[PDB]
Amino acid sequence: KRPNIIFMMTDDHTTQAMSCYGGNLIQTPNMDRIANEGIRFDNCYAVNALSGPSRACILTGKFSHENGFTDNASTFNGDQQTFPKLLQQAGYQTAMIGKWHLISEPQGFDHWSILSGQHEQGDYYDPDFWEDGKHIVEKGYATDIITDKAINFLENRDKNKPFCMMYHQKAPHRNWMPAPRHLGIFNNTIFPEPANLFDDYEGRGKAAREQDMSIEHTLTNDWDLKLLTREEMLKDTTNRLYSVYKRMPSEVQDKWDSAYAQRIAEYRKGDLKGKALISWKYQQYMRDYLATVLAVDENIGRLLNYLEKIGELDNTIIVYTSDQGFFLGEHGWFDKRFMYEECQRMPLIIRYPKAIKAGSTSSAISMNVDFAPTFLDFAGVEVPSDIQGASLKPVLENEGKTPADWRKAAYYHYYEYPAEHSVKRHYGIRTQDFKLIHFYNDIDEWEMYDMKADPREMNNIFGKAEYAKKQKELMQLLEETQKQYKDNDPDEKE
Ligand SMILES: O=S(=O)(O)N[C@@H]1[C@@H](O)[C@H](O)[C@@H](COS(=O)(=O)O)O[C@@H]1O
Ligand SMILES: [Ca+2]
Repeated sequence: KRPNIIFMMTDDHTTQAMSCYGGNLIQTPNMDRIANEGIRFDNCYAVNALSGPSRACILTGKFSHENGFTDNASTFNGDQQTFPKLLQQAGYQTAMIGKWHLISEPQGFDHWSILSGQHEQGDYYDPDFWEDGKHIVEKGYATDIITDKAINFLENRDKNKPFCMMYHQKAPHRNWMPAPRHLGIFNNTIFPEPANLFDDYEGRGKAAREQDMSIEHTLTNDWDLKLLTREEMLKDTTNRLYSVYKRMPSEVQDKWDSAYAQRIAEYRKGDLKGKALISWKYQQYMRDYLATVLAVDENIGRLLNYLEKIGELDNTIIVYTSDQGFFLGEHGWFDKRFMYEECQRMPLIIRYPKAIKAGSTSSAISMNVDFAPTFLDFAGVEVPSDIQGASLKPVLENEGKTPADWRKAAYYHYYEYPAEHSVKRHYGIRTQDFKLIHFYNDIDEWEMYDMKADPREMNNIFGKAEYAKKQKELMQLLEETQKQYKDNDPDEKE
């Protein structure tokens, strides 16, 4: 009678690249099936928009200052409480397959197979895995391999125990190497630009101006844009693009070279400069990012079809999300980290027909700390008091409606600075209609956005007289929220 769980999570996917979220860029039919047969959350947020921290928050139901894992230079204390351990005590068989990114050996999993290359980022081709204590190499393409490993786990499971499987893809993380069948697929496709692709940061503070995550300056010609021929790579085999290209089979290298020849010729013509060059880089980025997404959605389909074939689709809570969202050129950026909406907001779609009316939507403000208590609640396990999120069951079971007692803000705290991409440390709250942010290291600057009037977050209204009352109310809610979640020294002074 207890439901199975499959928790499907990508790395750096985002709502703009999902058709169920009204995106124009790509159709995602299998993700959309989950939404159309289930519920779509419009206001689910990561509490620290970085991979390792998000994964730690998901396992523990706790904010980063409680779970210990504040940045991608942390090691997860595996002795702490996590939902898979609790499910395993309750009689579930548990599995972890794909991107782990928590460094310590997984605990609470009957079976685990985790990407070990690139310091646990994984490789796209011929990925290394650490699997139940041993190193292996899997031939092929990661997005497909991870799905085959998931199916193999399910085929070989103890069919007298319910299962909980965490299925964690590498795609679509940088540097966006598509599957062989998708190489070159968007070479003749032009994607619409966001209206703020050329953002000059008027109306923002120092943090937006001082980042290093731009289309214009940060994307590299080799690793990101793929602008080397085979001949060029073979002359310098220490090249980082070559380090990942060389993992592809010969026939895939041939297809890659054919797929990128046009792009290389366009770059070598030497006529692209300034805004035109930024626009061209944007197209190349989107073509690679979106081509990489295609295999993710195909593989979700394979899992949905497998579950249906074995008669377990309706008896399984099916979740799809991404560790955080991602900038697809908005504000001129790629990457995450900021509390801005594109990357703070996680996709969250859930199918479970017993509980969830098909085609439901929710605006209930939800966080990645809510996943753990939701799974424990549906598994009939008492939710321990130290979990900081809340079960989503009351939302799920009432067509997505927001309970009267539901929280009024999502809380956010990002720590990783100085570091890659140079995003200042900050914390804040997102209410239904507003956002309040404090950047506190190595600047001291507040920002505030009216999300209904300014959904693209272009106009910092902090300190503007007409918002004085609202600003005070948001300050007060921020302080209450910090106290509630025990973030007692949020500026890290003591
Ligand atoms: O040149 S790369 O090495 O590709 N650079 C990427 C960054 O662009 C990315 O922000 C981090 C963290 O990403 S996370 O999703 O793991 O948090 O991972 C790598 O270091
Ligand atoms: Ca990520």
